[PDB]
This record gives sequence, structure tokens and C-alpha cells, in this order.
Amino acid sequence: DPSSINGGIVVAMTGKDCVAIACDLRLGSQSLGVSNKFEKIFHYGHVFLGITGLATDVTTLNEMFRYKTNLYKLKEERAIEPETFTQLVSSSLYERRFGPYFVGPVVAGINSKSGKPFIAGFDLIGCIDEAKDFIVSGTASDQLFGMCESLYEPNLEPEDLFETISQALLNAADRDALSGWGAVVYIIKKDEVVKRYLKMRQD
Amino acid sequence: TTIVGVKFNNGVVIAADTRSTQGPIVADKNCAKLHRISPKIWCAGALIGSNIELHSLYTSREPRVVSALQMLKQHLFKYYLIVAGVDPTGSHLFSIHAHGSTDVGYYLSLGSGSLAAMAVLESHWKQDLTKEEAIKLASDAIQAGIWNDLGSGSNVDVCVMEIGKDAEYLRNYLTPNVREEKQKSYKFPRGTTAVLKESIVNI
Amino acid sequence: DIILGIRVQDSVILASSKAVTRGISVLKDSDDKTRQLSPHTLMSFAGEAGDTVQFAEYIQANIQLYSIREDYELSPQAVSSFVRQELAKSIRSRRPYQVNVLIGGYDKKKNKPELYQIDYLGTKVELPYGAHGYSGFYTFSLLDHHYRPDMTTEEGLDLLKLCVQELEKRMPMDFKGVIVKIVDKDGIRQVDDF
Amino acid sequence: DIILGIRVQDSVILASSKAVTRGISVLKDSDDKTRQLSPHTLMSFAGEAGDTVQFAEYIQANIQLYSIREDYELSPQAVSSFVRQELAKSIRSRRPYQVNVLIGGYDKKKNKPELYQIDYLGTKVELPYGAHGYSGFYTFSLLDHHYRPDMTTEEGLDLLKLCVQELEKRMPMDFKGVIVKIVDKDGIRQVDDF
Amino acid sequence: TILGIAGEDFAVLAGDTRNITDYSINSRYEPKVFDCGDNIVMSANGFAADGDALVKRFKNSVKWYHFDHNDKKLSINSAARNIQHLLYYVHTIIAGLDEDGKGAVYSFGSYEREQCRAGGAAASLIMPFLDNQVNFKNQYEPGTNGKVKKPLKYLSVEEVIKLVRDSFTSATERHIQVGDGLEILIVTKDGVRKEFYELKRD
Amino acid sequence: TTTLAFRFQGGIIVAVDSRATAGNWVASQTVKKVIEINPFLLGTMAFWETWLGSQCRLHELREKERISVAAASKILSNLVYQYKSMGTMICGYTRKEGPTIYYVDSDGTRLKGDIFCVGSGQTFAYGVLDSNYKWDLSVEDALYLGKRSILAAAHRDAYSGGSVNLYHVTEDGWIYHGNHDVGELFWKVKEEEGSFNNVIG
Amino acid sequence: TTTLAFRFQGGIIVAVDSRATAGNWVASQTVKKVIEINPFLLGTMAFWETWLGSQCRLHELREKERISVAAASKILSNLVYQYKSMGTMICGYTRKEGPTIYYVDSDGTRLKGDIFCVGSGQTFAYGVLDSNYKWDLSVEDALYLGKRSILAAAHRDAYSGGSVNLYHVTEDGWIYHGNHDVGELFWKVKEEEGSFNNVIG
Amino acid sequence: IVTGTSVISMKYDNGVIIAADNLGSYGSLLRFNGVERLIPVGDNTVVGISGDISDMQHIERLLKDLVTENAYDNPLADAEEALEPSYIFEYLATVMYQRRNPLWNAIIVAGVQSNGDQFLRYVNLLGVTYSSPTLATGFGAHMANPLLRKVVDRESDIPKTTVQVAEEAIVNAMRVLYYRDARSSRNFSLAIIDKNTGLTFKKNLQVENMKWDFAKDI
Amino acid sequence: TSIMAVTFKDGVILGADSRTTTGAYIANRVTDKLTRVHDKIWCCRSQAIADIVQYHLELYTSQYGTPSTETAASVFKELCGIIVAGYDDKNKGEVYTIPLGGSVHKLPYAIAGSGSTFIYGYCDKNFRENMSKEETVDFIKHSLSQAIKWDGSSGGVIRMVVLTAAGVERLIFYPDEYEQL
Amino acid sequence: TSIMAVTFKDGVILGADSRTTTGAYIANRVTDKLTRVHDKIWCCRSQAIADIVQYHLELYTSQYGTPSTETAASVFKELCGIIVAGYDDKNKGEVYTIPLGGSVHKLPYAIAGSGSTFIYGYCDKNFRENMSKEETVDFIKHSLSQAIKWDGSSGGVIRMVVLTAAGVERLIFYPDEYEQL
Repeated sequence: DPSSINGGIVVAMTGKDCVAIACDLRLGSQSLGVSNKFEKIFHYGHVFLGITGLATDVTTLNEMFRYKTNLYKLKEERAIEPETFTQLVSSSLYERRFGPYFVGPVVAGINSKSGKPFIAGFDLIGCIDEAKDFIVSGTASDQLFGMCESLYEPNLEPEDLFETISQALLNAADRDALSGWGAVVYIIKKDEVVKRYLKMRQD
Repeated sequence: TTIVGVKFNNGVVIAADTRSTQGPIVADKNCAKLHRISPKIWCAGALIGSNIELHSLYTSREPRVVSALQMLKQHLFKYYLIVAGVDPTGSHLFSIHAHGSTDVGYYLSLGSGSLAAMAVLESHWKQDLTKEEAIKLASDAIQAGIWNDLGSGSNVDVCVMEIGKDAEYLRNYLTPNVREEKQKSYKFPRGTTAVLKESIVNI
Repeated sequence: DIILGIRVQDSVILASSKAVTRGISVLKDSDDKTRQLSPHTLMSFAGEAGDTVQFAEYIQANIQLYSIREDYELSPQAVSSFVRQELAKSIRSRRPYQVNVLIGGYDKKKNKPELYQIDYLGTKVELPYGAHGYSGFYTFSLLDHHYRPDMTTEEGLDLLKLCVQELEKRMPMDFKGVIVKIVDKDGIRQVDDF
Repeated sequence: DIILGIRVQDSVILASSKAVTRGISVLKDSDDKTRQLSPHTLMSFAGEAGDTVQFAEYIQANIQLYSIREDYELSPQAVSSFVRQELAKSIRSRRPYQVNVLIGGYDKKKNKPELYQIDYLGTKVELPYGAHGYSGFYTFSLLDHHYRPDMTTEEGLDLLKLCVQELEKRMPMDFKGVIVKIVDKDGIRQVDDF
Repeated sequence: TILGIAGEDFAVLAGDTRNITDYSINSRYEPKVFDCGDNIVMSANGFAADGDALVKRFKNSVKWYHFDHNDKKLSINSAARNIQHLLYYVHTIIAGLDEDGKGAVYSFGSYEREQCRAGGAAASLIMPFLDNQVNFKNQYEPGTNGKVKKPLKYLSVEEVIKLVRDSFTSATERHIQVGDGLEILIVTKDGVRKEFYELKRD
Repeated sequence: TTTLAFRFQGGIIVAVDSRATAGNWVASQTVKKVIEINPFLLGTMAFWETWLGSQCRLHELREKERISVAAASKILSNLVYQYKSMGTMICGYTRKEGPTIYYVDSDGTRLKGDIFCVGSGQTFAYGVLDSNYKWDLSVEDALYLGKRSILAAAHRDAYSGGSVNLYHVTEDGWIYHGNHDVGELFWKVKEEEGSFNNVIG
Repeated sequence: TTTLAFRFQGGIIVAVDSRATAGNWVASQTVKKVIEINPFLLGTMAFWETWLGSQCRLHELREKERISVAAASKILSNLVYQYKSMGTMICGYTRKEGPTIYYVDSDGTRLKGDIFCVGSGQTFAYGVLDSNYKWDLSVEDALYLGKRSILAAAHRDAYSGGSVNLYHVTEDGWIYHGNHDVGELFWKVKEEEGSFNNVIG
Repeated sequence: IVTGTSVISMKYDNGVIIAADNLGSYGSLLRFNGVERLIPVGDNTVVGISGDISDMQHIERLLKDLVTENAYDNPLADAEEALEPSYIFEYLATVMYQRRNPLWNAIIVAGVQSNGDQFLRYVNLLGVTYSSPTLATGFGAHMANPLLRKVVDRESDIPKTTVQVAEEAIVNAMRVLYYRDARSSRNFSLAIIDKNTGLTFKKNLQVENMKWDFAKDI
Repeated sequence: TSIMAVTFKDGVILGADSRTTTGAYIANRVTDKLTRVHDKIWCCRSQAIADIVQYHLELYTSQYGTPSTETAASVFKELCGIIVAGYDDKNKGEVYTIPLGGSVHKLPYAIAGSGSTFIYGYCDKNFRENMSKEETVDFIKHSLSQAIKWDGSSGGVIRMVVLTAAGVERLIFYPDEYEQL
Repeated sequence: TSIMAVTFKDGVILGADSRTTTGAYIANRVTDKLTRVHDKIWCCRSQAIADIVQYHLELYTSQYGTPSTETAASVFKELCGIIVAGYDDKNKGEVYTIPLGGSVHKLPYAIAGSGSTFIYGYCDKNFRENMSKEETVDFIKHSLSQAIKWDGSSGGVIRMVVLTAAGVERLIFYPDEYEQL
């Protein structure tokens, strides 16, 4: 399974007027852990994209979406919004559907005009999964699904949203063999983004 | 998945469940499985819209359901679905077997819940169904699939296409599986998570 | 097979095995598994027989073409990006280059040594120390124990000595020693007294 | 893997590799792949992990049982015949002993050294020099060139040094040297300074 | 899916009552956790027929034990060792009170006594939440800069009931094979108490 | 899994991790991978050992002396070869053998040695043992060496971790020097040694 | 098949056997396994060389210089890698290269070296060369060394034999030093050296 | 290769109803039309079987042997020591697990216990067993259970389900099965085991009131 | 499937069952298997290429005039089992069959589908040249009823298309009508 | 093979073709496929186990008295398709079939072999209870002739064994006789 070679997990949650996206930092060759600095979350303005799956495909899609969003911003003279970027990601995955990329993306951001949270995921069928509560991706998706489904509650404040998402990621990563070696959490607000590194098991 | 189409005395109604599954895991609890091809042509399954709209603008005529059927079957043959709608020639209900073959029906069912839904359709379908009776029947077939099939769950989406008027899409027509309130609140006190680094990101 | 790299305070040290084995016998015990891409960039490569040298010479030709075209030395970061693009494109081509590379360079504009590990899929990652294939299964524990970002070239060479001794002790095959090259602000040199 | 034997004028010299390798790592580098079947008979064995020692200990037990029963040291010819019977029977049994052996002995009644090579199939053959597996693919060309029936033990040891050097030079894997034992009219002794 | 938790002078073993084949529901109430007497509760999930055979043979073995020892209450460790030696494509969990009166949960040869253990299809959805909420993993005292871990206090049987109910509600939400009803068996000095809670039926 | 046993002037140090996994799912992080066959024999695995302990109890009842490490390892290796992917060390002390380690694996091999590492993380444990091992280590130095060697494998090997269980086999039997959580141990080692510099924190 | 080429003070000695087999059936004992690409280039195989020779003729027409050994070996290596079980040496002399041997194999490998042996009997040829080779061999000694190495391979390797074809690559081109029947050569060597003592007669 | 498909059953306020079609299909060929697959084992038990017909006849033989051996040295075998549905079910499950050379069947043992409790259990070639207010086998497990489960969704619905309601539900399920199952027959047998009236075994029932008129429009 | 084309005195009658199955499940029990590829040319199968053949036959009708049944069979063959039945005043009612091999056979009557296997002897013993419409209809009814009775993958209503100079007449027979035969 | 057993007013008639094939080659074109396992019990495979069944039936006849046709079918089943036809004055003529599944089915008439497929519809329409001997013989002739006409692996002469209280009568019909039917 190409997606399972490198491992890693991404989770996005919605708070009250703010969004959080978090991922683990491990890059590995199956059992062997190679790097603890392979961040899987990228931003293209005020919209964040977490990509799990095959690491080469993660890098390729990061480059491709940087290209596409730079051209979009130049042509449109405006930054791409989370919904438009979700559509762009969906269409870009489709353009390679035969011989696909082995990735699961997670879009997270706040629409600048309406100013309200947005998170979306993409499944194997390629269907956009736009969720009001949380999106999980990666090897520990099951662990994350249960953890988020138990911990999440609506309208979390940013300081509570941080704690909820970080606990969900830490406890799911602890139970996934291919995930860990540190975690990073982005708290995305209307005006600012706060990036935090979490203390966690280094085995 | 559970999808049913039910032709009634003045139109057609299609319904679906809103559960998406990654094997045994429910990825999306509220997936919308009824898709517009045109304003009055909808499809559900277990490019065509844009081409249909372009041809409608080119010919200055309302799309035929047969046009969508033909294009979709030819697309699948080049490389299951229920397509139902109303056009100047009446109401139609077609199914496409993704290898290329198509058939007409007065009531159809697709997906893993197809048999459980078809049991209800066979038991209760009759000629000269009224709009309300047909909506009730399609909802009951979807509910049978929901309760009896593991791949079907959550809510019922209904789209009603009546000949003389515009199509009405009933997102989450029934919501029989609403979750109960949790026994406890799992809100962590702030400071529960250990943080290594904190930084502001220049988005 | 054995491709090791260590980035120290002032330089990048790359070590590669000397043996060439085709089937039943060792054809050569003095092979050099590195190409100088640039006056301050060096690429070690490992993997299946023909692909390694074919890819290395193709990359060297393209990097020299860029350098001549722009009258400018591509940074190690840009060279590693190009190599990653070439590997990631070929992995979904008719015949992939099954080649793993370490790109060690000295960035003259940032005045910093840089080491990049890229696997045949195109998985680029900038590392303090690197190793491809089973060679990392023995050397990573020693490097985690002893590596310090502030080591001098002498200390990095001593740590490579330790890693190579461990590989010789525990890994079954005879890789006939290593060739060690140092990438520095002064360019590329080879350690003979290793 | 490496099991060599050379019969010279006055003695049989058996050399065997010291390395024990399981999967990714060399577990041991001082393993003795020989069993003394008799005060003047020695058996070297090679093959897959577990079969070799099981078979060697079974053979040793049966040979010692015969010797105690008859109050008589079995000749190397009879010991090799017994070993061949055991290998030839097992190969058409439910679980063969996939083991190759060299049996070097000094026949006290005939006062001559004897070297026998037996493969897992039960193919016994009495040889002036022997080598099992790929080890013979390198050594036989040197032995055909330099072997003489009249060599002294010193000359045979020098020829073993030549053969082992060739194996180290051209054969890919590292077998961590050899343990060399001499079977002579005085018994079995190990050459430590080899 | 089954779940055993040991606590302060109590142990609970809980499991969903749904029985399935492929994507079809066989029955919505097939009890999965059995009160075996002697204040021991057991469940052998996995392949159904092998679990049934193992339970039957263990009941035979405990009957013989009662014969030889004059109906003595079989200790939890004796039962665990018996269950090993009997061992089937099964993942057995037995819970009860040890000889010191503390809650004990044994998971299965190669038996392991553990403070809590989940098993079955949705073990991965349930167990991490229980690590967090029972063992306080990854939780630190606020304001200590991650220096002081949250002390591992003991949960009362009420709190453990709440945790089990919420874990199985979440597993029901996100696992298609989980949830028609929740069967919880509490083992205490008084005896074995059985509780049943409804879960979503889709 | 990662298990190591090495002999030094003070006896034998046996260190193991605690993790167990079903694929990528970490089933447990507190598995006991060392079986105490006797007060003087430790079986390290990476039913069999229940059988061996039963045979040892029978030997203790029948014979005047305790079962030797050689005998126990030979029993286990014969049993394994009869049913011929597993690796075990039989670590123990006998008055007429001294401290002894026998490595046994599913292939039927049986090796007496000074140092053995087994499991998916064995190479990472070797990397530390080979470079830091001495015969004349103090008991504290040897215990730390085993703890550090398992820590290396737990860090780099995905299927190794949980916690380090240290055992010490002396003339008077084996001593259980306790369980160390790799989460706490990694950080403690990182501050006290200054190693793992690449790890943020 | 057995082919060897080694460099010494006097140029390059290229020696090959002659046998060709279809399974156990020896189809021919007089196959020429060396291709005379140019008066200065020898190809050794164990269509391709027809293409290479045509390219060399075209090159010698276009440019003033003769095609280098490096260029010819890389032509062949690119050609083989494009269609990637075969091994060839490209042996030759160029004023600005000196004596040069390039080993090319079906996998796309290309190696410059002093000594190469290829074919089923390569291990025996190596066993003889590695132990008797010197840089300062006389031309007669080097020719005898090549003949003896191919003789060893032919004796011990079942699919090697026939006759030994010796070529010598000097500054002024390659020299064909004749065909030697392994049947007569084996005996001649046995009496003159006293080797092959195990062979009756 | 000769197999039978459909067995459906539900329990109601006073007993159990079980039915099955009388067909034996040789692959795609509707070869045999008289096969009986409901096997009464007393006034209180019926064993409906599906799958391989040869194993069905074997199981019938075993059941008759049970009824024979139970009467040995047992004067109360008629009334008080007669075979219960549960004893038959456990014997059959033991047989299936022993053979599992598995018997390629699925069996629903339906009946009423001597104390009046409705018995309805399932067992198949793998030894997998379960109980439910409604049971169905094979292709009926998908079409029949949704229909029967609308009548008794849960345990508490059983006491509110009358004889006639369950009877008409079972008849409608047979009609639907005949509509949509290719290896099914128009003819089926039905058995009611009421705790009051006892075993009431009906044979050669007809699937009736089928709708085909809407075909003329298509 | 159980399809049957029979030439008779006034034209050709093409008839088929209405069951389609995916395994043991009856996906559709009232399917209309008779396909009108051209005005008086109807075909059966034992769908995409049916559209392609309708396309090519309209193109042929535009360029070259009305195609014959042989024309339709030829188009199928060059695009490629099939029963092609048609009528025209020159050739009268025609039946062509294109078994899986791809060969084209003109026949007086043809039977195809899994159900056909069970009625080879019946149709052989019962067919007569130049039957009346009533006799042809009764013959097809009896043959298809036996094919339905024996073939599990065949059933439902029996549909017939009668092709004649008068026009196209579509018939339907329900199980209540033909099972009692 | 094309075997056919039919009970009739006075007993049972068992008939079969005479062709055996190994691939397309006819290994034997005059084989006698009707096997007498007991005095009035004849079977027809659709050879070693036939000897075993005869052995067991003789042992049964010696121990427990004359076996029934059901006894013969039971012995086949416990040793194990087969058509077992027989006659006795208590049960009259009986036909049992044991298809490949191993189940035993008592029938009024049975057809087996590859040729049986082509005459399922014919025999269903043409069979009648308690036919006369002449009527039963004509029925079997027509059925087997159609099976031969359609089945490539069936042909040669048609053989019949008539079992009755009167005795066992063997009949043979040549292609010149039945192919013209």
C-alpha cells in the first residue's frame, strides 16, 4: 500500500470562528524512521492543506498547488478561498485519476469574505467531504476517528480547540506504529495563525 | 449505499442514504448522493452536467433525460447509476450498469441496500402513485436499507421531479439516526497539552 | 549499496562503498559512487546496476547545462529539487530510475553546508546525516548518539569511521571499504588517509 | 558457507568460515563449523541454519555409539559411508537434512590421510582437495594449479592461505576468516596463527 | 467488540450485542459477554464457532475443577491459566476480582493481565480514548510546562460506566459493525451486575 | 520488538521493549517479553516457555542439581526444529557454567555468545552495544547500556517501544531492575547525555 | 563461455574459449567470441557489434580521430540499457587513452578496469589471474597467463572449452596470437608445469 | 450442486412460523420441483434446511435417528422426556461443527420449548449460530428480513404480533422472494408451531396475487 | 435470456422473455429485450453496440437507401450472440443469427440464450414451414414457456414482435397465460 | 451419453445410446451402457464402483434377502450421476436418479447425460403417466433420437431394457430406424 509506506496523519477541526489543523512529523521508510521534520501541512495564503500518503506525492502536490494558486492569485488579483481551493484540489486529483496520486488531502481555512470556518476532506472515490466538525486522514484514521468523535464538541474556543485537537492527535499517534516523532498544530483565526509543536513520545 | 427511484403518476422521485464508508469506517455521515445533471435531471450512484448545460445553451432547449443517459452510458463504455428527470417528453427513470448496459424501470434500487429497498418497493409500489405516496414509498425503501444494511445509514435525501413544475431537493428529508447527548463533557483544562515551541505564521 | 553522508559545522562528508558486485563475483573494489554536479555540490548514488550511473550522468549533464546557460552555480537546494523532480517523474514512467541519492553541497550564498537524501520515489528530505537502504539500520543509532551540529570536519570524520566500523562488523556483505569525500567552502576533496 | 579441505602427504587440513549470519546482521564471527567424530576424524558441515548442527550432532552421537559398542575407532572410510547413508536416506524423507559435509580423517590402520566430500544428496567422493558450494568455484583453479600429493603440512597450509585470500578477494560476502584444523596421525589440532 | 476495564474494587466487561455477516445484520441482540459465576465474566469474540467451542470447553474444565476442589470459587488467575492451556481464532477477555479484591482484567495462549483492554473490530476506535480518559496519557498538570504528569487517580464505577457508554456511542457513530445495544457486566464484591444500554440501530 | 542480552563481569543484562502491534495498530505497550523460567533462567521471546518451565520443574524434582542453560536452550531448540519466524535468548547462570546466553531461533540455530540482539530493532541495538560494550562494565554502567540500547531501537524502529524492562542475571538469580517508559526515558537521556540533537525539544 | 581481458605493461591480452552449447548439446567448438571492431578495438561477447562497427566506420569517416574506447563502450552500454543476460569487454588502444578495457553488461553497467573475466567459467579465470597477474609481465608471460586462465576455466567449467583464441592489443593495433585446442593445450600444460596432478595420465 | 435456497421464519406472540420453497436447483437448471425442506421433528419442532440437498437428506436421516434413539428405555419420551427444539438444535450444531468435510447447509431450527418459550435459532456450515425474532437463510436474509423486521423490529414487538399478521407477512415475503430470486419456486411449504395449537404444517402453498400488468407499459 | 425468432407465412415473429439476472438476483423482471435497430429490423441478445449499429444503419439508410436484414447482420458482424429478424417486401420475413463465434447464419427459425438449450428437441420436432400467425404465436409461446420453466435465468412475461407488410405488432403474454400451457 | 428411464403401466424401460467419446474421437460406437447390478435392477452412469455395488448387493441378497431398487440406490449413495431403474412386484417399476450432488430422487421418469439437456422441454410435454409398453418405447425412441441429433457426444444405436414381472427384455434400434423419426 503506497500510502502506508511513509505513514503520518492529519486532522482538522472547526471551532468557534476559528480552525485548527494538525499533523505528525514522522517520515519513515516503513519501519525505519527517517526524519522528524517532514511537515505535511502547507498553506497557499490563508488556506491550509494537509496531505497524507506517499511522501513523494505529498511534495509533488505541494509544488503543483503552489504553482496553481500563484497563477490564480496573479490572474484574479485575489487570494484563493478555501472552497475554491477545495474544488481546485478535487479537480487536480481527478486529472490524474488513472495513475492517481496516493494521497489524502485535508483543506482547512477561513473564508475571508464570510469569515467563517471551513474544513474539507477527499475520499478514495474522490468525493469532497466538507465537514462541520472535523476531518481526519492518514494511517491512524481509525484511532483519530474514534478520538475526535469522542472529544469534539461544537463551538470550541480557540484555547479549548487547541487542547481538543492536540489530545486527539497525540492519543491517536501513540497507538499508530507509523505515526509520531512530534506533532505540529496550527490554530487558524481571522487575523492570525499560531503554530505550536507538541511534546510527545519519541518512540 | 441505498438509492431508489420511484416513478409516480406525474413525475419521478429519487432518494438516497447519506453514509459514506471507507471499508468498515464511516468517513462521511452526511454525504449527498443525489447529483444534479441539469435543473430537472438528477442522478445517484453506488463532466456530464457541464456538457449537458453547454448543449442546452447551444440548442436553446431543455435537456432530455435521454441525452444524459446516452452521454453517460457512452462515457462509461468509452472508459451502477440511476438517472431520473422530467423533460418536455415526460418523466423518466433509467438505470445504467457501469459496464454500459441500461434499462427502463418504474421503480429501481441500487447499492448494498438494493435488495432491502427492493423488497419494500415490490411490496408497496403500485400504479398511479400520488406525489406524497411516492415520497413516502421511496423514504420507506431507503429506511429499510438504512436499518437492515450496514453500508447504509444516517439520513434520507429525496429529490422530487414533477412534470409541471420545478424539481424540489429535500436534503436530509428524514434524520432518524441523530446522536444522543454524551454522558460527560470531555473538555480539557487549558494547559493540559505540553508545547515545545509557539510561533506566529506570516500568512 | 553503502551511501553515507554527514553534515557538520563547516562541511558535508559523504562516504560510499568501493565494491561492484555482479552476481557471483566482485568485479571491482575501487568504484567511485559519486558525481560532482557542481564545484561545490556532490551527489552519491546507489541502487540497481545500470540505473545508478545512467541517472547520475543524466543529472550531471542537465545541471551543467543549467550552470552554463545561467552563468551561475545552482544552489544545492535547487540541485536537489531538480533531482527530486527527475526521480518523481520517472517513478510513474515506463521505466523508473530505481536510484537513491545523497546530495551534499556547500551553499556559497548562505555559506552553509547542506545534505539532502532523495529516494527512488522522489522523497527529498534535508538531513543532518543520511544513509540509504540497510546502511541506515546500523549507522543511525550511532549518529543519534554522537552527532552534534557543532562538530568540526575532524569529528565528523571520526564519527564516519565509527559508522563504517559498525557496518563492517555487523553487515554481512563485504563492501570493500568506503571512499570519503568532503564538500566545503573550498570545494570538493577526497580523504585518502581514511 | 565456506568449507574447504586439502589432503596432503601426512595430514588433512580443513578450513571453515567463522561467520554466522541470520537475515540482516552477522550474529557471530567465531563459529566453529566442525565436529570431531573421532580422535582422528573431523567433519566440517555447511548448509541452511538449523539442519547443519542437528545433523552433525546426530552423526557424532551415532559414531560415538558405534565406537563405544565395538571398542574400535571407525575408519574415516566407514564414517563417511555412514554419513552418506544418513544423507541419502533423509533426502527422500519428509524433511531432508539439506547439509553438505567434508569428512577429513587419518586412517590409523592404513596410516594415510583421507578426505571425503558428501553433498546433501548423499554424493560421497574421495578427493585430494574439496570445497562445498560456491567456495569451490574460486579455489579449484588454484588447487588444480598448485596441488601436489607430496606437499607437507606447511605447503598445504600455504595453499589454503592462497585459496582463502582468493575467496576474500573475489567472493562478495564477508565470511570473517576461517578456522583451520589439521587431522594428523597425532590427532586433531587447530592452527591458530593462520 | 468487547471492552474490559479494571478499577477500584470493581471490573467491567462490556460489548455490543450486534451480530453481523458481510454487510447484513444477523441479530441485534446476541449477548457477547457471559457471567460465568464465581464472580468471573468472560467473552470469546472473533470467529463465532471457535469462540463457542472455547467457552464450552472452559465450562467443562471449570466443572471438573469444582469437582476436584469441592466447589471452591475458582480464582481469576487459575481461570486465566486454564484458559491459556485450553487455547481457536479467538480473542478472549475475562474480568473479575483478584485474590486481593482488586479488579482484574485478563486478555488472551500468552495471557496478559492489564488495567484495561479492548478487543474486536472497533478496538482501535475505543482504546485510545480510554487510554486518554482512564490512564491520563498525554495529559499534564496545567502551568507546569509539561513537567508534571496528571496523577493516575482511580475512577468510580459510575465514571467508568460513563466512559464505556461514550466510547461505544462513538464507535457506533464511526464503525458500521458496532452498535445495536451495549451490554455491560459489573463485577464487584456483591456479585455480577448486568446493565443494557441502547445504541443506534443503523 | 527489540530484545538484547549481553554478558559482562557482573553477570547478564537482559533488556526488552514492551510494544506489541497488529500491523500498524499498537495492540499493547506493556507486553512482558521476558519469561522467568526459574529464579536463575530468563527466557526472552521476540506455550513454548510454559513447556520449558514445566520441564525445569520436573528436572528440579528429579535431579539433584538445577537444569543447565545449555540443557534448557537445547530443549527449546529441539522443540522449535521439530515444528520448523522467532528468536529467543535463554539467559541464566549455573555454578558449573557461569553466566551463559544461548540464542535460539525458529530456524533451529543455537548459538552461545556474549551479545545478542533480536527483533525488528536489533540493528539499532547492536549499533549501541558494539560501540559501548565492555566486559568490565559496572552493574550500573551495564544497566544503563542496556536501557540506552533499547532506547535507540525504540526511537528509530517503528514496531519497537513502549517501555524498557531491565533484568540482571547474577550468581544468586535474576534481578528485575524495573520498567522504564520510553517516553520519559528518551527525554531524560536527551538532557543528561545531550544526544538526539536532531529531535526538537 | 569464458572470456578474460587484462592490462599489463605490454598492452592488453584478450583470451576467450570457443565452445557454444544448446543445453548439454555442444553445438560448436569453434565459435569466434571476439569481434574485431577496428584494427585497434576488440569487442568480446559472452547484431550489437555489427552496429558498433558500422558506427566506428562512420565516425572514422566524419572525424579525423579514431573512435575512443570510452566512446565505443558507451555506445554499446547505451544500446544495451535501452533494451534492458550478457557481458562484453571493449578492449582497445588510443594515443590519448592508452590501453583501455571497458566492461559492459546486460544490466547497463560500464566499468573501466585492469582485469575482467566474464562467462560461466569466470571464477576459475579469476582464480588464476588474480594469483599470477603482474603489471610487469613480459608479452610471452602475459600470453601464457591468458592461455592458462582460459585453460583452467575450460577444465573445471562444463560449458567452457573448445580452444583458446589469444589476442594482444598493442600500440599499433591488435595481434591475433592464434588458436590453441584445449585438448592439446591441457596435456602440454600438464607435462610442462606438472599441474593438474589429479588428472590421470 | 443440487441446492435449495429459501428458508424464512419469524416468531410471534404464541409461537413460530417457518416456510420454504419446494425446489432443488442444479446450478442454473430448475431441475427438481418436489423437494421438501421443512423437517418436523415433533409437535414442537421444525427444522428448515437450505443449501446442498444431499446434506439435507443426511440431516433428515440424523433427525429421524434422534427421534428413534430418544425413545429407547424412555417411557416418558412421548410427553415429558420428548425432544425439545433446543436439544435438536444443539445436536445439529454439534454435527455441523464435527463435519466442519463440512455439511454445506444452513439450518433454522424453529419450535416452542416445553415451558412455552419460542425457540428460533440458526446454524450453518461454519458452526455460526444466532437467534433473532425473525430468521432467514440465503437470498432471503437480504429481502425477507427487511419485510419481516417491519413487523417485529425488536423483542417487545413479539407479544404484539398475532398469528394472522405473521402469517400474511410470511406469505408476502415468499411472494417477494419469488419475484426477485432466480433460484426460487412458486410453490412453498409453511409450518406454524403455536404453543396452544401445536405444529400446524401446511404444504404445497401457492404464491398468488403477483403483479405483471405494469410490464405492458415498459 | 430466452429469445426466439420464427419466420412464418406472412412475416417473422421475434419473441423473448423479460427476466434479466445478476447471479441469482433478478435485476429486472419486466425488461424489454426486443431492440428496434431499424424501421423493420429488430434484434435480440443472449446495448452500446446496438446504438452503434442503429447509428450505422441510419447512416446507410441516408446514403444508400433502406437496409435489409442482411445489411443489419453485416453491420453487427463488422462491429463485433445475436438474432437479427426483419421484414421487407422483396425478401419477406428474415431471421439471421450471429453466434458467439461471429459467423452469420440465415435460418428459418432461431433460438438463443441459456433457455434455448432446453428446447432444441421441442422446436426441432414442432417447427413447420409457412405457419399461420396463430400457429407461429402458439409455437413460440410453447417453446418459450418450456425454456422459462427449465431455465432459472429466464422468466417473466413473454414479449413478441410481429413483423409484416402491415406494420409492427407488439404482443405480451403473462405467466398466468403461458405457465398453464 | 444420453440415458433415459421411464416407468410405465407394466414396469420400467431403461434406454441409452451406444456412443462413448474421448474428446472428438469416438472411442467406442457400440458400447452397452445399461448395467445389471442385480436381477431386476439396472443402472446407467451418465464402472469399478458398479462392481462394488453389485458386490454389496449380492452380499445383501445373501444376508437379508432380495434388495429393492431403493436399496440399490442407497448402496450407490453410501459408496459415492446414476439412474437406477428396477422392478419388483411390491413396488412395480421404479426410477431413481443420483445427480452429481449425491442426492437421491425417486422419479416417474429420468433423463441424464449431456444429451438430456436438449430434451428437457420435449420430455416434459410428451411424458404421460402409465403409458403402454409400445407408447413408452416410442416416447423413449423420439426423446433419445432428438438427444442424439443434437448432442455430438451421443449417437450410435439406441438400446433399451424393459423390466417387467414377465422378465427382462433387451431392445436395439439402429440409426436407419430412429434418425428418420
